[PDB]
Amino acid sequence: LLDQTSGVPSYFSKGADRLEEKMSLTVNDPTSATIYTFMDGDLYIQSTNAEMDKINKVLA
Amino acid sequence: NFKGSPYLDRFDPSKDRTKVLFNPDRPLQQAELNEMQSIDQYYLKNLGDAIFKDGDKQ
Amino acid sequence: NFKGSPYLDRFDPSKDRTKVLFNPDRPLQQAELNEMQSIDQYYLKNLGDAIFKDGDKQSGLGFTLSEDNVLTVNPGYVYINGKIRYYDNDDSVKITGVGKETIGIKLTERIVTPDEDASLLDQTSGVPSYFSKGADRLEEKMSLTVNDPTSATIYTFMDGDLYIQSTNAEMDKINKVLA
Amino acid sequence: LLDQTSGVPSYFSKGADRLEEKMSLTVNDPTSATIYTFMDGDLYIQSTNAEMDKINKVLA
Amino acid sequence: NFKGSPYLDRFDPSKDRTKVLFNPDRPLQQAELNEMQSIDQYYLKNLGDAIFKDGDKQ
Amino acid sequence: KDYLGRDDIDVSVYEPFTNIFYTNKSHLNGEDHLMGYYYRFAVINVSIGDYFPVEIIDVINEFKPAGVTLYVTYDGASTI
Amino acid sequence: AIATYNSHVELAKYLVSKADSVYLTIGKSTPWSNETNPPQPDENATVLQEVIGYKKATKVTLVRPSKSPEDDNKNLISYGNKSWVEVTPENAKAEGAKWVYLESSIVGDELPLGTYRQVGFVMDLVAKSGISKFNLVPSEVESTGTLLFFDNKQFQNRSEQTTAKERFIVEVDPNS
Amino acid sequence: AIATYNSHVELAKYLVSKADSVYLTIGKSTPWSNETNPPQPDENATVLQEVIGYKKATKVTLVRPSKSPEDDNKNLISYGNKSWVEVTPENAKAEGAKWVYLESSIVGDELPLGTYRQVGFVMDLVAKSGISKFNLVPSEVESTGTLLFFDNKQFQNRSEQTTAKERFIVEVDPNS
Repeated sequence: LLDQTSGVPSYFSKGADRLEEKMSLTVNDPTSATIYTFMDGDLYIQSTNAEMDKINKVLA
Repeated sequence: NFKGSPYLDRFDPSKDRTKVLFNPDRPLQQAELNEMQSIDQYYLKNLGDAIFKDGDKQ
Repeated sequence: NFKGSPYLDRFDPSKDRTKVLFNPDRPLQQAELNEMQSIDQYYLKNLGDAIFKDGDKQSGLGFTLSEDNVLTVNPGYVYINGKIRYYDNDDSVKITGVGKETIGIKLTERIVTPDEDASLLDQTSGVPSYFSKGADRLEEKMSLTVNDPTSATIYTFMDGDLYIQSTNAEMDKINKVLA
Repeated sequence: LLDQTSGVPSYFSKGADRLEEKMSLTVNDPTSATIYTFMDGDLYIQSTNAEMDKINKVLA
Repeated sequence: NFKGSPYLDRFDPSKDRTKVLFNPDRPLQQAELNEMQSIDQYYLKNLGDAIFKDGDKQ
Repeated sequence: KDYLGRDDIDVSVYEPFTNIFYTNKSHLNGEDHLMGYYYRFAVINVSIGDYFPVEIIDVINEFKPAGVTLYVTYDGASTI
Repeated sequence: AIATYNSHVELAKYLVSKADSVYLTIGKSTPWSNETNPPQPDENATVLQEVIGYKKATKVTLVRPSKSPEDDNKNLISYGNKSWVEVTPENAKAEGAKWVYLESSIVGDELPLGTYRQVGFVMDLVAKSGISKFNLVPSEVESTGTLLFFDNKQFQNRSEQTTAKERFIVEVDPNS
Repeated sequence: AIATYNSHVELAKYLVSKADSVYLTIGKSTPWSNETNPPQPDENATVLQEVIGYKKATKVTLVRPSKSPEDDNKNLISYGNKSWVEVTPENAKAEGAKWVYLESSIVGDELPLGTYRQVGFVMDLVAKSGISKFNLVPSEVESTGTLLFFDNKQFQNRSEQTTAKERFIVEVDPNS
């Protein structure tokens, strides 16, 4: 993140930080965004293509 | 929360402020820069939420 | 218009310029900063226009009508002028109660300066620019208007009876393909 | 693109550059985004309204 | 090639970095300014690609 | 100093173009300001630590170089 | 009982907290008795004579006298033939800052052009509804508030090319 | 470069506006070098020596010296063997009321029994969470706030029957 522009007064000087948002996998975490649901080790629902809830309501 | 001392991110959705208009012959505030991207990210989030839902596979 | 002296916004859609490429050891221009945010908002408006219509309700906005033809609208989301905005204003408007009447939302642009709102003054404690004036803010508030063709219609009434319902979110371009 | 406040060339006039993205029409370039297809000078497929590939995949 | 010498844009989608958090009393790198808009443009591109395909007429 | 009476008065010339906000070197919340009309080359602001007739402005017009805008700042803190 | 050193500091922190209501005011646009020897001021006088207008303070802060080396690379203020430095409200007692610096640049004709001889600082000034601007003529003011400090001077004059940078360093006790 | 006579009165109005947070405090519970001849109170000191505790202020008001015939026929205080009149905040500038009166009573053992040699008043005292009683020992205090005024005294004492009452009249600038 330090400035690596050659031949400037702010060379190697500290600057803006960065917000890093790393995604991680979890089981029965209510805060997480669900992607799959299993019953007794079996897949409960499939989705062959993209999911769009707001579109799905109108189509339903 | 970026509203605190080290960043002072002044964005707030309730204020309905959508553009940081800089003027000449003034000092440049880091808070203005933070708000400049915070507005765009918030409205992008709104556009996405209007269509998709969290956890929607694509 | 932001092309004028106080701001000198240099953005123009017809030039097809999509990125401001800053260079080192140069004097920074406020016009470049204004254009930097202008471009992204313009393309976000285009993406929104490709799907939604200015009178499309997404959620909420359930209206309440009293006996005296006074009308008020609950909070909710709506697409108006390139952005999905959260309506949260407590308007009262009164309709005539006869013939066709349309309820719409009008967006008014206003400039907020340090001169009006002191909080916009720099508050970074213990530095030379403390309490110094800086950038202004563009405030865009939403209000109800009746039988205003400039406003984006959200409801239509005939003799005070609701004309058309929409249980769920409205999407004009999607609805055309589905139709 | 020079400084508008001064309005004349100077040491301090130059500033940021711009990325220009002009669009041009092709015939059979595979890298370009196809918009129409023709067979012996005749239109192949029509689309009366907006095209949305992911949406249409869901609807199909 | 905006990673080159004149601009030095540090954006890369693999790093999962979404925001540039400016701090007071430090240099304002031009690379940070370029990355600030590159992040937003990349996510807008993702949002468009989730719905549209290249060459889709509107 | 030769139109006022004496040498011991504080008098300096400020050059605002030294505080033009450059992208790299200038601190973000520092002393530098964004380039414009006042923070501009061929501009000077002269701070004078004592009382003067307005006509001293004309004396500076006799000495300053052509093409440079002049402002004159009276500082109250000396006279007390 | 004695007044502690911190009392002056806290009463200074109070007048600094009022900053949003502080206005420079200028007046006495006709002559004194003797234009070369202004009268001593009157401590009971409630408002300036012949008031020209009111301008919002550009700055209100705590300060202390500067010392070396620990202030050698900081935002020093020249005043009173001495040297001074800024102190933030949340460091006041640790630094010992009991002096307040007060300033406002009246620029050009943003108040009526003409001579003046009286200068002072008010607080709790209020303008009429919708008058947002920092610069006010006396008819735009709804309440003039309280006059804290003021002084009498030999006459000045003004034009569109001039700026008057009136300022003070004080405490309500100016002489401890 | 003078202050107006109103300015001192405004600081006094500020001190009276703090009243709910104001506490009597008492200390120096062991001997001086001579109990009949105390040393000088140091204005740099942050808090009393050997703190006994704190009691809420029972009366805080603006006051002034009395004048005949009018004040002889109003609400009245006797202290210093002499006569004073109380003033309300919305009259302070008309009366010229630049003196603040502070008073509290410590009854029986509501603070620990012992001798004392320092008396003073604090503002902005905050008790630990859940405490609401008007009498506090140091271990019940989360923030001691600020000691504005105090004095050194010749040695004094308390017993279970007795009330120790202490009261001050003070002003913000004894030195114009």
